[PDB]
Amino acid sequence: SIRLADLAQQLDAELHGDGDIVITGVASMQSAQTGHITFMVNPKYREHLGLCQASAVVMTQDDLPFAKSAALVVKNPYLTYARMAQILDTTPQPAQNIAPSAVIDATAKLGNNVSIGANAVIESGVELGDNVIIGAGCFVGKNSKIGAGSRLWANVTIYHEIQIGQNCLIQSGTVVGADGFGYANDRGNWVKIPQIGRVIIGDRVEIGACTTIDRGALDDTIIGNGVIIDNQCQIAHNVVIGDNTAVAGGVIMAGSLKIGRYCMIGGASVINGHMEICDKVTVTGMGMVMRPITEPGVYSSGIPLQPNKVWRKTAALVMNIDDMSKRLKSLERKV
Amino acid sequence: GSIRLADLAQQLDAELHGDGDIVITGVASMQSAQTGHITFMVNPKYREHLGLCQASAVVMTQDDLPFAKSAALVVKNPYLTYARMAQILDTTPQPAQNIAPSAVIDATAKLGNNVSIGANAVIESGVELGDNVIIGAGCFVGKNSKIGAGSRLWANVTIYHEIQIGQNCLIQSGTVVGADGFGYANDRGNWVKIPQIGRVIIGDRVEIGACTTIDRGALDDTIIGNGVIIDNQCQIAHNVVIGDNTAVAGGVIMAGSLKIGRYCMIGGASVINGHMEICDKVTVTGMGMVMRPITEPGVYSSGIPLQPNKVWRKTAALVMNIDDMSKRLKSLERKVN
Amino acid sequence: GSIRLADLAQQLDAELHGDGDIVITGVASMQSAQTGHITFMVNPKYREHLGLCQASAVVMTQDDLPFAKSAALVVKNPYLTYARMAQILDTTPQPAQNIAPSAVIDATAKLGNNVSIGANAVIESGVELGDNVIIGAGCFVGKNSKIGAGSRLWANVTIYHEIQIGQNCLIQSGTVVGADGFGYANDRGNWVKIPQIGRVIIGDRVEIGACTTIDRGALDDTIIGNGVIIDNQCQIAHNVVIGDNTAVAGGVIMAGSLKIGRYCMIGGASVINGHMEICDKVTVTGMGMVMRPITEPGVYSSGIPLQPNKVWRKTAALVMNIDDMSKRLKSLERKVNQQ
Ligand SMILES: CCc1ccc(CNC(=O)CN2C(=O)[C@H]3CCCCN3c3ccc(C(=O)N4CCCC4)cc32)cc1
Ligand SMILES: CC1(C)CC(=O)c2c(nc3nn(-c4ccccc4)c(O)c3c2-c2cccs2)C1
Ligand SMILES: CC1(C)CC(=O)c2c(nc3nn(-c4ccccc4)c(O)c3c2-c2cccs2)C1
Ligand SMILES: [Mg+2]
Ligand SMILES: [Mg+2]
Repeated sequence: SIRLADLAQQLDAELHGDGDIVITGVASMQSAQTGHITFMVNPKYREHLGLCQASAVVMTQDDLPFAKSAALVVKNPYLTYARMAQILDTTPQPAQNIAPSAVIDATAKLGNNVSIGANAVIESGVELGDNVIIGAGCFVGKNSKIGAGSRLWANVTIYHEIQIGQNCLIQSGTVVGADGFGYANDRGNWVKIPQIGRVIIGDRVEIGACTTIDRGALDDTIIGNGVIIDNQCQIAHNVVIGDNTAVAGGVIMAGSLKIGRYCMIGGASVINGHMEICDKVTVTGMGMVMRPITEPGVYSSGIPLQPNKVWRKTAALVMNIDDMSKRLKSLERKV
Repeated sequence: GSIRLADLAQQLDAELHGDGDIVITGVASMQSAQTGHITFMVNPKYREHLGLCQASAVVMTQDDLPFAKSAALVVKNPYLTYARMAQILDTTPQPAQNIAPSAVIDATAKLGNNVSIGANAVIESGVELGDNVIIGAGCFVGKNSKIGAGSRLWANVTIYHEIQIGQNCLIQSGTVVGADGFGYANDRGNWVKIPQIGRVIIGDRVEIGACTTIDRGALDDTIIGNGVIIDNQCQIAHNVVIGDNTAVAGGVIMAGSLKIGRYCMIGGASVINGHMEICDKVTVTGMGMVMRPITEPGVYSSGIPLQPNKVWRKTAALVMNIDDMSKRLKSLERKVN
Repeated sequence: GSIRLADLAQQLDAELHGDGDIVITGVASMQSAQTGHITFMVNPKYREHLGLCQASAVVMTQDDLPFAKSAALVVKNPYLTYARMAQILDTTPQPAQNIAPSAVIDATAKLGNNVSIGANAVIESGVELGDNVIIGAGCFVGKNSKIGAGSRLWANVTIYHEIQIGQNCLIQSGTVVGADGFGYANDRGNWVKIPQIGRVIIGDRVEIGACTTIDRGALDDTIIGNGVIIDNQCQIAHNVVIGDNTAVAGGVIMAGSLKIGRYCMIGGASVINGHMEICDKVTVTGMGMVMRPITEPGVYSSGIPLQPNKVWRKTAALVMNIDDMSKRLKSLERKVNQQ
């Protein structure tokens, strides 16, 4: 709980209203009650701010006339919302102190104020930086290193020789460092190629739940600083992802793809390997990426939904489009 | 547990034709059935095949009965009766029995009657587990979460904090409920985390497959209606709402703030955009590319299916250049007219 | 782990050119290799670059040998020799060693010789673990399941009940074998669960990646043949049958009751519908949308690739209206036919 004046100061916002108001938490505009701070970005909500029951509303200067409550004026309400939600965050920590049921190899090196949850398993040679938090049921494999401030939720699996930077966050069920999909072929028989590269994860990386990031075959899979990766993603061996790139849920990336900085990969896209995508590329959802991308911009693929009766005709005509093409050429020749 | 055929027929509301004293030990497919097994016939083309089935009894319709070569249970709906008798004769174990000494249970957790918790499961402060709840081995249930009576988690399920799960739910292994939604503000190209302080509310009789992820809401909640069934490896983003009785097949990806109505059917591997609505009674066939809201009930589809690679090469190239084909068509129309 | 180059050459059946007494300590890429490392060359474009490689030895072909600037192992197939030498020099640790005191093992479980069970793993009643089986930390192995000799599970793998796994398999973390198939009946508008009482049978030498799910069958079994390799995030539905030596790349979804033959290659993110068969020696390229049976071997493909968004918008609009284009083409043909 925090006085509105003090909150406004920490957000570098201009206060319009009683600075003595006590703010206890953040809420959506439709759910906000007395004690809550909320925000608005869409001008459509201006007309009904009189129905919002928040104690304060983060808004722009052009919104201030429509205010029906204390208001904090800022240039970017959504970014200010991110910041105030962090000040008023209620999320608990994955663990506190070291649980007696945790199994920690005696050669593990632990920094100051490391927390390890119940039944977590820490292997030999592991290094955990200051303030690292390991959730219940996690596994951290041999000689892996987790930088200061990084946090793993429950039931995360980190394999051996993995490097994670500072202030990272990994959600439950994620697996970092499994074998890449590497095999030779000896007369129809698959021959396993041991995958003895690593994963290097930079600083301030956030990884979602049930995402898999494979280790490299010889050299490393590399995740840049500030990257965010959603749930159910697959990052194959020797993929390199540049700083501040965002990957939405269910994206599948094949081996040895290189993605630049500040990219945005829409959910359920499929990115083929041994190719590069330059900085500042957006791929919209379900994008089928087969070729390198060398110019920044927005790229898309796929034929959208239709009523089933219509789709049947659309698909049949497309599958026979070579015959249409030939008939068009014949007609041009005749005319 | 074995049961007399007459007693089984009674519990199934079926007309017994044959020896009610036969002892049934389990359910089997028609081709696999042996003595002591009960099976079922849904396809009347197998009528001439019943003499090759070695089951002790067969569920069938009244029209099938003249063709029987075994004791028969006559019902209106053999498939539904099979579902029911397989529940009566189910061999599936429970995820746990009693409370394992290796489980780690906070002193403030509130356990109802007849709760079972498997080895090395971890139960946080404030958790409430209703009567007859079963938590499998290695699960994690986070702070203040509530799981209603009769619900069951298989092994290695993760439930985060402040999650509400209804009665008689079933969650398969590897599933994660309540992780942070994909919420970040952009500050000059750097991502700023938005804490996700909403929850997940799961209704009654919900079934969730393995390695599915259901994220908590940003402020308000992600909501799963009653009777919903969700298959393996689906992604349900923050603040998605799924209406009662909707079925979501395997591998479906949903973006944030999608609302799906009641009684929908979402085919496997579909991809659904966020911040929009799908009305009641919508079916999307598999691999559907759902970009826009769906405002009318019925069946919807997308995608260009497989061809021989040599053929696909031409199809893909021609579609990619379809604007040029369109212009050539227009030009030829003008030249002819 | 270190080995004399001469001894390594013998084990690889390679012709040594250079000092057999060199001590090799590991494998590395050409770019990263240092003293004590062995590397390999598959692309003759790097011949002019070998003076920059600081490996102690390089695996190459006879045609490469005049370009060597180091000890060389000459072979017919550098890529396969690389696979074999990486196994000889593998640094990958085991998922576990010995039986962890924190493991929870039912009294009726049967263990063979030299079994290792990692910390906090849970082994149910009736489970059978063969000789040299390794179960990683945090695994669950359900009632009456059987894991054959030499098979290994990494950490946090879940095996349900009545599952059978053969010899020398390897399963990566987060994978779930034997969950309920997606089976339900309909009672006047309510879903009714169909208990899934079939099993999963996994053959010998199967490798399964991470966070893959393989559901048990409804009555009869889900079957994975010998030598099959399956990547991460795959979904194998109830009653799927996969034939020997087939490869399934990452993120593939297979619907119920699909049968896939032998020596198939299923590209990443493909979607294969059910109640149908794919014959032997079929390749489906990435993101393939498989709606019909495949009865002839060969390569099959689907999907319209990426374009710039403004171009895509026009492509998509024209395709969605292709029925009107077809009607206009037929009308024009009639006019040109003088009808
Ligand atoms: C890195 C984050 C990010 C990358 C790219 C974009 C570009 N915007 C889109 O691609 C919008 N979009 C669609 O048009 C259609 C395409 C056909 C399939 C269904 N559908 C989509 C499915 C999932 C997502 C998705 O993952 N999102 C949307 C909210 C945030 C994540 C988006 C979409 C936006 C955001
Ligand atoms: C719920 C039910 C008892 C009935 C049902 O309708 C259904 C079922 N199983 C499915 N598997 N797949 C699937 C899975 C993987 C890849 C491709 C497809 C579907 O699309 C499925 C559907 C649906 C069809 C159309 C909309 S939902 C079982
Ligand atoms: C099994 C093998 C040793 C050889 C192989 O054939 C193969 C391999 N790795 C792959 N990754 N992806 C992939 C992954 C993610 C997104 C898109 C594509 C494929 O499609 C892959 C394929 C195949 C190509 C065509 C059919 S299978 C390695
Ligand atoms: Mg997918
Ligand atoms: Mg323990």
